[PDB]
Amino acid sequence: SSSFDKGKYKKGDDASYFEPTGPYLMVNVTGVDSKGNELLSPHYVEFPIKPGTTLTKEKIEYYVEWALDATAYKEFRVVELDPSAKIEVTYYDKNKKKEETKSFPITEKGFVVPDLSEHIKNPGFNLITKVVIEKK
Repeated sequence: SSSFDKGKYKKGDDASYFEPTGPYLMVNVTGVDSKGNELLSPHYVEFPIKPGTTLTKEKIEYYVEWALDATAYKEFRVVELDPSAKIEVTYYDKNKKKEETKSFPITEKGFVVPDLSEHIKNPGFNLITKVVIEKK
């Protein structure tokens, strides 16, 4: 209908925390009414990371839209999408760097997905955008 048909599945690979396990790239939305009354929870679609895609507003806007549409796409139209989209990459190296939810926003024509520094195995790139959904 609108709010998925998997529900926080992330393909099976639920690498929450506990040591450097393995990376992921989790593509959904914080789909709210307008303010923050969550119609649908994210974390149902997830792809294994392959750096190359242009990590910018252009390919964040429609990218998350295609992910949720590849689950529902029945009652979904969108009033508006927020320009200040965000990526909450969380890197769980319990050795040196440690859990840091780096909630960087976005730029129009910034940059491609960068390399994972040195002191980390498992970045948790959370491609999650707050949007104002129209449920048709």
